[PDB]
Amino acid sequence: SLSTEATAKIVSEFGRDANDTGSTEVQVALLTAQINHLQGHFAEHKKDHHSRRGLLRMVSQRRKLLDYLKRKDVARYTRLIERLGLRR
Amino acid sequence: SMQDPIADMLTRIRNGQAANKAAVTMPSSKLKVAIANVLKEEGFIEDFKVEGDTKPELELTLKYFQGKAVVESIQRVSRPGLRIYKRKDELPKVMAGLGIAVVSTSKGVMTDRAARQAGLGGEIICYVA
Amino acid sequence: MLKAGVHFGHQTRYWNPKMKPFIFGARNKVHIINLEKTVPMFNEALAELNKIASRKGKILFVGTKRAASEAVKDAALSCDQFFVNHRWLGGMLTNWKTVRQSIKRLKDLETQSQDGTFDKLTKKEALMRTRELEKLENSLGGIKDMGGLPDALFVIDADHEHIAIKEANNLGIPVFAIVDTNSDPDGVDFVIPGNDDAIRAVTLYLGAVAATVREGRS
RNA sequence: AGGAGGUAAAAUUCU
RNA sequence: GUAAAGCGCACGCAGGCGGUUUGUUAAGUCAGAUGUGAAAUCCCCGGGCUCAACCUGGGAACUGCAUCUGAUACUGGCAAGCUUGAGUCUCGUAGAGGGGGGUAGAAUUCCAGGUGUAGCGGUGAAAUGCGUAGAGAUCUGGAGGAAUACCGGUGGCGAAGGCGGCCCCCUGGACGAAGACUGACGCUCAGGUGCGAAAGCGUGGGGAGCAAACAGGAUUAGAUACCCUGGUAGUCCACGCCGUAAACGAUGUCGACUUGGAGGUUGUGCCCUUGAGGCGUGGCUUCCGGAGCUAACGCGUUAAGUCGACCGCCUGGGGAGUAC
Ligand SMILES: [Mg+2]
Ligand SMILES: [Mg+2]
Ligand SMILES: [Mg+2]
Ligand SMILES: [Mg+2]
Ligand SMILES: [Mg+2]
Ligand SMILES: [Mg+2]
Ligand SMILES: [Mg+2]
Ligand SMILES: [Mg+2]
Ligand SMILES: [Mg+2]
Ligand SMILES: [Mg+2]
Ligand SMILES: [Mg+2]
Ligand SMILES: [Mg+2]
Ligand SMILES: [Mg+2]
Ligand SMILES: [Mg+2]
Ligand SMILES: [Mg+2]
Ligand SMILES: [Mg+2]
Ligand SMILES: [Mg+2]
Ligand SMILES: [Mg+2]
Ligand SMILES: [Mg+2]
Ligand SMILES: [Mg+2]
Repeated sequence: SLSTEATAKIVSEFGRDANDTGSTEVQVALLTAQINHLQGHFAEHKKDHHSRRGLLRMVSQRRKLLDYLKRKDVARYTRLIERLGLRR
Repeated sequence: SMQDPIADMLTRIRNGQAANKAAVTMPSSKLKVAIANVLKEEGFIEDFKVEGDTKPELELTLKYFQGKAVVESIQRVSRPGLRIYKRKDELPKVMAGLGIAVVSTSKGVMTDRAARQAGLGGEIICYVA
Repeated sequence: MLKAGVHFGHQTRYWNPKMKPFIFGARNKVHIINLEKTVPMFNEALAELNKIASRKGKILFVGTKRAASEAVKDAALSCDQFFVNHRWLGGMLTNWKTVRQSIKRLKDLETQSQDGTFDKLTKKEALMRTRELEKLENSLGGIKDMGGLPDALFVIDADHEHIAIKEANNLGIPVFAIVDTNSDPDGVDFVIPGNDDAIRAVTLYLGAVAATVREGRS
């Protein structure tokens, strides 16, 4: 689950202060950040089915809570995906 | 789950009173209180406390007799996946009169005994006997 | 209000969970009991067996298990009633319609341990005849000469008298027993916690209920 | 007083 | 659960369902009012053909629809919140969780020799087979493949299938503790996606053991078997198929609620390390068992007890999980 140090960086700008660790902005950011790095892990290995199963949770959850906010505070999303990368 | 809390309420007290408990702690909602009040107003319990806070906690006491519970039946009728509403003329007589049927209405909650002598209807919530 | 000294509550991790409301025990694991629950369960139990001992009532001492066996064989022979001491015969009450007719085979050959023929015939009839007398007298002083429907009996250990308590409950007869920390109360309308097991402790209840009943109404 | 290892081979059918 | 019936497993769209407080609307819900709901028919009370069937007067009934006006508890919509369901951060815990590469040690087989001599092997008993080029036995040395004794255990881990020597790299999940942030972000899930023992298929590589097929020895009435000497596919690796098992606990997932006893195992908070503690509190887990449930067997806080959300499935044996 990446480094205990890491994510320290990403709570800023996304969050209003450090240890504001629960804004939906950050977890999404935490998830993507892992996922992205973590796609390297499945390049090599790749027949590591089990590890993948955990991945999709990250992806499922990410997407599930990326949909939550779509209902609350409009364009509190259109100010973060492009800020990050993903709307495919 | 926390999906049908009134039914969770009626369960608490059902295998509550079957288990011969003294009373039962419970989360509170502005509804649960209003149904408790009718179990008070009809003596299926002795009385209920809110034991509140910002995280309310309505407790409420037993009520036994000889050796048994006074609630010889307490089931949930209308419910989340199957809502039930009756008209005024057509509403239920639990044990054909003895024992009640608690029923919401444009005027608060209220009982079936009461439901008619008033003259209206609504969501029949549980049958109590 | 101790009255009874070295006594407390005995027996260990067996305990009927539905015997929580009367027991403030723990202690090395042998959980002791609320004693000001037992003595008001006397002053109600030891009490209301004179409302009946005045009604010309007929009790029945019940105590078996090789431990203070014939401790119950005592004033019991007097205490406006009698006892029963070695193994509970399946339904002496319950099936009084018979076994009642084995008092007969006793008191017949009892008044015959001394009266009429008590030696005349062979001395091989010698022991085998008294062997009958020997085998049931330590099994039914139980009746000797009785009279009624023995209403309310008194059992030492509640569930060791497994049978007795149930048989009584099927017949409507009262109850009156003690429960240490493992026997099922449930079927004893007059429940007196304490302890079933101790030669000392048992003779206290025995001595205390032997009193109070003896004063029927003179 | 525990464990261990070795002791029966094949042999159908009944309006 | 065993009678027919829980998808082998999980992830998730639609949909169903949803914590808790204020307002707000009046959709659902409830009350009234008006309209209408043809007549005949059924029903109630009458009338009339000699009675009856039948005809007939009047009523009730037509369980309903629409509109206007209200009521606003419950459901829904809109609004704003709340933190307890839920997730995020922090330091750690144990684990055969998964993937990659590495290496050890014991044995079987084989290759080369040394010594050594007529037997070895195998079975119920045999024989096939192996041995006079020397077997079996033994010693030394060297190949190669597969599997990890002891730990190991009603032990752990995984969603299920399933995972056991040792070593580092990558990675998943579970759980504990304090506090911090989030503020219902949920549960379930037809469709859809993916995972899925063994045998099996493709391409090649690999091949010590084992072993379908096949062969020879027995056995037997027969012996296409069970037993013995051999033995190929395969069992091993790589990459792509296949998608089924008594894939089982024959018991769908989530949450809440109800006496107990022995444990097993892994955390952690407090108190003379004052023990290999004293006192608690979490998660998982094995046996016994109350109430209750059950057709009975049995289940029994890890329910098959008490409830509620949502899904899947059964409707007599066959025909048949067959045909199209
Ligand atoms: Mg035969
Ligand atoms: Mg034949
Ligand atoms: Mg079946
Ligand atoms: Mg299943
Ligand atoms: Mg609701
Ligand atoms: Mg007429
Ligand atoms: Mg009409
Ligand atoms: Mg509302
Ligand atoms: Mg060698
Ligand atoms: Mg080697
Ligand atoms: Mg880890
Ligand atoms: Mg696959
Ligand atoms: Mg295979
Ligand atoms: Mg192949
Ligand atoms: Mg199938
Ligand atoms: Mg299995
Ligand atoms: Mg059991
Ligand atoms: Mg338990
Ligand atoms: Mg269940
Ligand atoms: Mg087919």
